[PDB]
Amino acid sequence: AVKETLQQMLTSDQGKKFWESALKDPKFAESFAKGLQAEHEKMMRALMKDPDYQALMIDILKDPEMEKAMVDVLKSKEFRQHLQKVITETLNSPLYQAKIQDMLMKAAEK
Amino acid sequence: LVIDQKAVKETLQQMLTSDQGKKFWESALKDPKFAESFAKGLQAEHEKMMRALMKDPDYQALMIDILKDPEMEKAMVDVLKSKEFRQHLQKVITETLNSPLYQAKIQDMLMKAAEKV
Amino acid sequence: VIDQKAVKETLQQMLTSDQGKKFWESALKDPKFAESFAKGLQAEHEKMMRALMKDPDYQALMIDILKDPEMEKAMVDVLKSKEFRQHLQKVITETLNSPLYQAKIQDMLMKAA
Repeated sequence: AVKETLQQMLTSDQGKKFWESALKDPKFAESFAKGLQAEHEKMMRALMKDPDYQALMIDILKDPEMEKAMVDVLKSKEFRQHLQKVITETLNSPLYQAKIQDMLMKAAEK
Repeated sequence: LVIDQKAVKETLQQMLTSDQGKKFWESALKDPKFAESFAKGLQAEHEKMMRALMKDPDYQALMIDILKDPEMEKAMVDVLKSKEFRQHLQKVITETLNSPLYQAKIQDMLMKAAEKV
Repeated sequence: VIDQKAVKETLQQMLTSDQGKKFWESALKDPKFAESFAKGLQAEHEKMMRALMKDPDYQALMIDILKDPEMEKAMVDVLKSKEFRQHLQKVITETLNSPLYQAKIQDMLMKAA
């Protein structure tokens, strides 16, 4: 008897419309989430190693907010030493210094 | 209601907690509107999970691996070469060339170019 | 049996029980069930991750991650790439060929005369 009623209540588009309503109540949803939590966490860790999920995360990480956070680290005082180092190396190349010399000869020429 | 409290709990311990329950969820979640509703109800707890994972050093280490992907290296390279970042790069380059060391080297290089020219 | 209040309250008790947890443990071991769960929830998961990046509390965590020694090293290694070194030569050349700098160079020349 009871198997009949709950059959047309939690099984097809009925159940599909039933869960939609029950989960609008955040206490029901909290209890639903609680039973799933451990397994949801395990899956979210596991997906970090899957290439299709990595492609989603890579997309997310190119968001303007992450680009801004990256640019702030790059522009930080702590990171300035690293930028100076490659600038110093670039200027200290004898090949590059030859090009600077060419330009200084052209300025002295005029 | 004792006899019918038993029927309901036993029914739903079979319905939504065995083979039957599993099949329902597997189809419904392919419907992108029911998945929206479902994620919506669960959004609060999902946010808690993702925030907590970002504080977890094991999870952080996995995120670092993805940030080190060649695709993210390419993204960073583009940022470094952007017209935006160019102005900061110019400031660092300008402060270097303007330093007394480089001012001296350039003045020295320049007197050579003039001593030959 | 009021389809709502009553049963909802029963199923609510069952959803945080150990048998509820055992349902999710067993369901999510079936790869097809896991795939449908993951791909089904994907759109909203993305929205959650992008939205969270707009929160200063969460920005602090991503900043902590980017300042990790391993990330610092990766970022420095990118600075050292041929490609970045070539960009950097170009920016230096443009700054040296600048009217500002060309003018100091001519100020150095006359000053030596």
